[PDB]
Amino acid sequence: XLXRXXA
Amino acid sequence: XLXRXXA
Amino acid sequence: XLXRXXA
Amino acid sequence: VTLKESGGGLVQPGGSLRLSCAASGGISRVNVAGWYRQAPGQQREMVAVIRSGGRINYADFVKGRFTFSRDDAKQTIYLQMDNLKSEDTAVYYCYGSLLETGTFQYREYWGQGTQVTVSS
Amino acid sequence: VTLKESGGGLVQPGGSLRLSCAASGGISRVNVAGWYRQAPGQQREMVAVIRSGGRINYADFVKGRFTFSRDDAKQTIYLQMDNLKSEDTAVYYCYGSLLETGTFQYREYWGQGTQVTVSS
Amino acid sequence: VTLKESGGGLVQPGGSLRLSCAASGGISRVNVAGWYRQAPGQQREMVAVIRSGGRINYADFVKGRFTFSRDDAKQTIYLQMDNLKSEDTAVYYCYGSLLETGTFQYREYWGQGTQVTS
Repeated sequence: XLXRXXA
Repeated sequence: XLXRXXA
Repeated sequence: XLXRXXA
Repeated sequence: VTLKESGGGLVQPGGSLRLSCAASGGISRVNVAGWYRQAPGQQREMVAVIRSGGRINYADFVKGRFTFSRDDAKQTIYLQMDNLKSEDTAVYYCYGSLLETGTFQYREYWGQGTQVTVSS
Repeated sequence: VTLKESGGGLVQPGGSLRLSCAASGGISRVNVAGWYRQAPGQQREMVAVIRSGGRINYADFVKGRFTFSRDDAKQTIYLQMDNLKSEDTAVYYCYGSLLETGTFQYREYWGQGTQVTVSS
Repeated sequence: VTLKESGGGLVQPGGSLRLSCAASGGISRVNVAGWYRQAPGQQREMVAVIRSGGRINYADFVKGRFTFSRDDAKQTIYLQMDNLKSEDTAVYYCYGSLLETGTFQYREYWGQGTQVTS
């Protein structure tokens, strides 16, 4: 998790 | 203008 | 020829 | 815009054929126009395109045998295909990247294909 | 997975334009996304791509004038282009190197291009 | 000439994947063929290449783990990747420096990448 460009 | 493949 | 990773 | 193909067919090695493609509908600018082919079982490959510079680009296999030309008024492109070989047998597809006079996005268009058989 | 572009257009120098690109279809992960461009006669070149890293690389010629951003849920990337010059006239092409959902082979996708004209 | 990578996928340490990289098109000769690693936010780096010596040369990170091999009639290569680990996972790219049939200019090709996960 943050944003699929990346968690 | 010459010709659309380009004017 | 032998084997193209080498004639 | 629709694309319609003419030409194609069956010839012997050494022979010639001609393809043409006509567009219908409004076109401001052409980004790319030309032909692609696809042998059965095989991947599709560029044959001959013109880009917006005016530069015509021929695939390696052409070796000067095929001639591109265009008739802006008829909105028709042409491939003159001389000195054919059996390995040129394929379905040939008209292609365009066009700006529809409407917007600024380019739309790709394929023709439905044309059979070119080169045997005996 | 398809890629659709919007925006582009005609602006006078110093002016501003936004580009967007929306990915339809399922996307497990992203390796690179972003923008290339091609002026008539010239060769395609990178404008701004984000990589798997997270790092955003701009072309030498961008000089702080363009800004990359993106909406993971809307599967959209944006390029805000400011202080546009006439020399930035080109076709702009969205681009992705992406895993579709299940597959494990990255593939490349190209949008169909957007016109960006900067004149007077 | 065109490269399709195959194999790759998802496993946990002490796991195995097997990469095909298959080349369409005419080829007289191979200057180098191989695989590169790219870890998120790091330099891509060399893993396993065969030069035309025949002198395969591995990256340090390779032990007897990964096992290069080829199928020349079918224009395909393979890397058996045994005992995979998380600290190695990355994007894996096939690589060709090749001579097509009718030319003497070599040309570099890369595959689109292959996700290797752990």
